[PDB]
Amino acid sequence: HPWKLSFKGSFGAHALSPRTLTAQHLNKLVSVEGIVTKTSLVRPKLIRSVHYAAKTGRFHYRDYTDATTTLTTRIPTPAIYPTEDTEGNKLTTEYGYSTFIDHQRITVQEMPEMAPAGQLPRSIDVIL
Amino acid sequence: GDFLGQLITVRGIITRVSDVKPAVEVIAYTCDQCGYEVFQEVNSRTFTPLSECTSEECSQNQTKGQLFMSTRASKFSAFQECKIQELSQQVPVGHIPRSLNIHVNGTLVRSLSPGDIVDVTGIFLPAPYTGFKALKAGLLTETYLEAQFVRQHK
Amino acid sequence: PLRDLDSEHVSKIVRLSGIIISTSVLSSRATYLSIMCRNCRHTTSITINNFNSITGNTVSLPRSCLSTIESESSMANESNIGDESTKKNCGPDPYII
Amino acid sequence: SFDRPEIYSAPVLQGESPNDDDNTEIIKSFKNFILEFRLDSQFIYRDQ
Repeated sequence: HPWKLSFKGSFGAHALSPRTLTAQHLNKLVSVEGIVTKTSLVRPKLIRSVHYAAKTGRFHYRDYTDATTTLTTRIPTPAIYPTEDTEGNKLTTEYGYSTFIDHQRITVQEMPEMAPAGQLPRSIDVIL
Repeated sequence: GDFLGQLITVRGIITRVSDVKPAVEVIAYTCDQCGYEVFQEVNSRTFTPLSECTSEECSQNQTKGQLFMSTRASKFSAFQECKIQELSQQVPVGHIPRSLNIHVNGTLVRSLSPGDIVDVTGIFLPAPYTGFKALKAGLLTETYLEAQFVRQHK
Repeated sequence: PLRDLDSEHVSKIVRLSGIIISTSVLSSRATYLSIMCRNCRHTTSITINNFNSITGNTVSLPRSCLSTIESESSMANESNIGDESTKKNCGPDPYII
Repeated sequence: SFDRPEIYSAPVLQGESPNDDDNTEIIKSFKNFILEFRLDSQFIYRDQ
């Protein structure tokens, strides 16, 4: 089980609007406010597969990872969506036991009540 | 996104129901020299035709034959897709109705008239796609809803 | 007789008769070997049958990770998204017996 | 995220069969040679 945190603040003079964000503030912990546009659609992401075998009758198993995982880095190893184990047997997949976890990204513009007189806005984007 | 695979039930108003056109399931070739009938199953959206032979007689010989298809020996199935919009009575205070696709196969076709109130019950599968190439993180899946049995109000 | 063997007799059935001087040590060829890509994590199998083509060899391990020749969509999807904008490669000769 | 398709066959119709004495239907003579031989007065290969 994950048991994540929050960090409600009170932040340390990192109260900055996304006009003044980049780039020597990079890879730190930053608090940003603004308007939300242009929120995309909700799509489910795959993590763990489960396969039924025929005819020996054993389930199987596989994991998957990405770059938007926990915040460190890791030497990446891709992994084919499996089929035909050793020895050669058809692997009919399944659903219902294979997990799925949702995913959504929104972008943030700076505030119009806080903006300069007339200039183009500049914006960043957030993964949830 | 934790119901993928179960057998659920929705309700809403059908909008934009399309036409009925045949979609292929297995494709039947003839070999003309060996005399076999080499089948092929198609699961995906797009397929590709094939070449010389894959039998047990036009294989292990020097002179492979050449095969070409035929349409009175394949297996077809009707196919029609539509969309469910939210009922607009079961919404929170400040929101907008969403949507969710439906494929329909087989005998159940021609029972989805536009502008109704319906209770579709079906199972809920994935089907692979993501949008722009620069937005993918792997292995985003983009769901739909298979249909099983359709019960109308009114 | 062993004295007269022209090059006209190349690859025919020819019998003879002599005296055997000395044998050698029992070796080990392979007939069924099952492989794995060390990057892609793929599996295959290879059977070979006729195994006296001494400095040929009879077969080698293939020299590409062999998954890009696939008739499926999502297998081409994960083999496409091994990296972020360029395609992946097990290559060069990646396999392991 | 489906699984792979399959290819198979079934013999239905004959058939361009002169037959030209090629890679197959030589093997018909050896299935006729091991089984369907008997020298006088006893078949020898099947028992071996």
